[PDB]
Amino acid sequence: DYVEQRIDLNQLLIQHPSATYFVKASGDSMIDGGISDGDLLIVDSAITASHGDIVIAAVDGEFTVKKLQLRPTVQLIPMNSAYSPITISSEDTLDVFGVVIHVVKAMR
Amino acid sequence: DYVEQRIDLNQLLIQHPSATYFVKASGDSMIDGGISDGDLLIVDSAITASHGDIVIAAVDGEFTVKKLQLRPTVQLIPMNSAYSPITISSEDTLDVFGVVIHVVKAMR
Amino acid sequence: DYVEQRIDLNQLLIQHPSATYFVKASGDSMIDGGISDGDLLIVDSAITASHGDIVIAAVDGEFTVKKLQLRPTVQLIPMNSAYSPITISSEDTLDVFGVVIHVVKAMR
Amino acid sequence: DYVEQRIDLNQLLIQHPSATYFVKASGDSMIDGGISDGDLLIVDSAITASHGDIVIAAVDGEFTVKKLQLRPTVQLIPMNSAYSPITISSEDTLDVFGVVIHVVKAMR
Repeated sequence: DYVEQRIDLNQLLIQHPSATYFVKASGDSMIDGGISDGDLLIVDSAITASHGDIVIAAVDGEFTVKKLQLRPTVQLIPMNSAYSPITISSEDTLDVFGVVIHVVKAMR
Repeated sequence: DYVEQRIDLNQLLIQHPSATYFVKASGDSMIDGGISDGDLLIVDSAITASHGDIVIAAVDGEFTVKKLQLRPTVQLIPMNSAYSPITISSEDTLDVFGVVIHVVKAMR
Repeated sequence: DYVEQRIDLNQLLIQHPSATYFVKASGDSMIDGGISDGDLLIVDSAITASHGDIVIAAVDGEFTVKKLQLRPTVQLIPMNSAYSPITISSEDTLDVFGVVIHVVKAMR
Repeated sequence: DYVEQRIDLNQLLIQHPSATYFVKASGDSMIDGGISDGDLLIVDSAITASHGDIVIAAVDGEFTVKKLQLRPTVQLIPMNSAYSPITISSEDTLDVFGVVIHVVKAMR
C-alpha cells in the first residue's frame, strides 16, 4: 500500500543544521532582492561568503543584511535604488556572520 | 551552563503537518504577489479557502496557483498585469486543493 | 407499463462522489496506457494507491500522471517507450493525490 | 639601559582573538549595567554563556544586548528600570552569539 512521507522542511531547506539560524529582515534596503521587512532569512554560517552572496554582516559594530561585493573592491551593496553602497576600506571592519540561503515570505 | 535550542522549520512554519505539502511555482503569473518561477509554495489543505487567499486549484482539469476571488463573482486572478482573470461560471469546475501559507525563495 | 431508467453516469462510474474529481491528461507519456493528451481522468482520492495503479502525484513539487511501481523499488513509470522512469529515492518527495479509475476519451 | 615595553590592548583585553569581535551598543536598555548608547562591546564567542552574563543574542530573528537569566526561567533582562524582561518560552527561539567581556567607553 502507499505510505505518505510527511513534509520535513529542515531536510528540504537546511544543509548544516548545527550552524543554521534565522534572522528577521528589517527595512527595505533589499527589496529588489526579494527580501522585505519582516521576512525570515535562513542563514548558514558553515559556508564561506562569496562575491554575490547575500550576507549578515557587521560593519563597524553595526549589523546589516547586504549583498557582498569583493570585486572590483570589497563593498556591501543594497538592492534598492534609493540606498547607497558601503565601501569596506582599511579603517573599517567587516565581519560576515553567515550566508542567507533562503528567504521565507509569509502570506496568511 | 546554557544549551542551544536548534532551529526547527516545521514547528515554526507548519500548523497542520499531516495535511501540508509543497508545490513548486511555475511561470510568472504571480510575481507581483512575491511568487516567482521555481519557488516552493508551502500548501495547507486543512484550512478552507477564503476571498483573497492564494490557492492551488484545478479549473476544468488543469492545475494553477492563483488568488481566489469569491466577490463580486468567483474568479481565479493572477498577480501580473500581463495575465488576465479566470471566471468560474456554471459550465466550469473549480477545485481547490489547499491554501498557500508561505513562499520559500532560494538565494543560493 | 415499462419505465425508462434514464442514464446516470455518476452512479455507474463514481464510487466515492465526495472524493472524486477529474484531471485533464497532458502530453503523451501515457499513450500505451490508453491515456492521451486532452482526455479526462476521473480520479478517486478515497482509495489507497497500489503497485500498478495509475496515479496523480507530485514529485519534488511537480505534478504528473504516472504508473506507480512499489516493487522492486518505488518508481513512477510512463507508458510510452520514449519516456524514462522516475525513481523515488530518499532525497525525493513523492505525493500521491489519487488513483485514476477511468479515462474518458472524446469522439465528437 | 632600560627599554620601554609598548602597550598592547589585545594581549591585555582579548583571550581568544580568533573568536573575538566588537559590537556597538544601541539605545539605553543597559545603562545601569554601564553600557550606554555608542559604546563598544568586546564580544567573545569562544566562551559559553552563563546565568548573569551579558550576551549578544537573537530572539525570534531580532538582535539585542541583554543579561542572560537561566534561573528561575530563561529570560533576557535589561538593566534599566524603564525596560521590561523578555521570556524565552518554547514558541520563541533564543540564539546566543557571544558574551560581552569588556565595555569600551569613549571620552573624546
